[PDB]
Amino acid sequence: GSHMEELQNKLEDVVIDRNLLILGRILGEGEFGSVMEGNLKQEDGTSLKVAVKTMSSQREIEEFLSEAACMKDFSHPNVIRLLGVCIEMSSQGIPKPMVILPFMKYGDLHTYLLYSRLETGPRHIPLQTLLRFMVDIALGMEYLSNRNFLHRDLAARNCMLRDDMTVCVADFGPVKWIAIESLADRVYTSKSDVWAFGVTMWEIATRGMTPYPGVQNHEMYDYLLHGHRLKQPEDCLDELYEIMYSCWRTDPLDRPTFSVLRLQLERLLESLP
Ligand SMILES: Cc1cc(-c2cnn(C)c2C)ccc1-c1nnc(N(C)Cc2ccc3nccn3c2)o1
Ligand SMILES: [Cl-]
Ligand SMILES: [Cl-]
Ligand SMILES: [Cl-]
Ligand SMILES: [Cl-]
Repeated sequence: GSHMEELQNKLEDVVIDRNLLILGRILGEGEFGSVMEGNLKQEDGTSLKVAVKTMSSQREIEEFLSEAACMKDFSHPNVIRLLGVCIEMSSQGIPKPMVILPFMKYGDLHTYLLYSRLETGPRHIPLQTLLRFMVDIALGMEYLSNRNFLHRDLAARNCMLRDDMTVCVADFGPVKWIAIESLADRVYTSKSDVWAFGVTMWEIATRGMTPYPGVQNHEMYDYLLHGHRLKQPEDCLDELYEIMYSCWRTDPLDRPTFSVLRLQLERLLESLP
């Protein structure tokens, strides 16, 4: 059919030949995987510097390729573009899937904010620029919400800064970013992503503070249950705080959409001198 034809087209696009990729040094290395430098040889002869994220039955491999094929299709300047996938195999017979991404030398937004409070790192980020990060994230999420794609792990550490200082959402799926209903019922909608966006806005306005100082992760459900939310950052605009506070309304139906949030943020940014 057409649904099957559309899937088969996407699956053709996503896979990269292993010989077109050259691996470099290890950048990061945790439990779930490793991030590495790479070179990707392109159609025009020249090479491109890339980031390579390396991630066990073939059902999960087909599921990975299917999911990768969907993400490959995203095209928006505030959503990270998946360049493609490679599947290398181990000596034991376990497949190692690899995800190829544009290299972003400025790194993740959370680290950038924290560095901005240190002498050697980037200089003090003014209110206009912090709000521009929030607008950029809202635009990326508005795009994903229109395609009925849930991010699931939205946070400042999963937003990446491009060379022009544009922010894009990345690292698609952290107790303190999860909505109250998603902790209770184990269910996740676009309004759960909106909650996470509010928490991400708070990270940006505090220049990288961990959410809910003095509240443990195991204490989080009961804390939210009694109506408590993230406190207004020092020297935060009342209008900005009202926007992020609207993201944490108890009833998910009362939370605004990403399009509504994005307009409110652009208007607030335009009003600043
Ligand atoms: C988009 C994306 C998708 C998947 C995924 C999960 N399941 N399937 C099927 C896929 C295709 C996994 C990871 C990502 C991703 N997004 N961002 C990053 N990283 C590693 C952050 C990064 C990016 C760029 C960068 N440059 C220097 C350092 N950097 C660090 O990883
Ligand atoms: Cl990108
Ligand atoms: Cl870039
Ligand atoms: Cl801090
Ligand atoms: Cl708080």
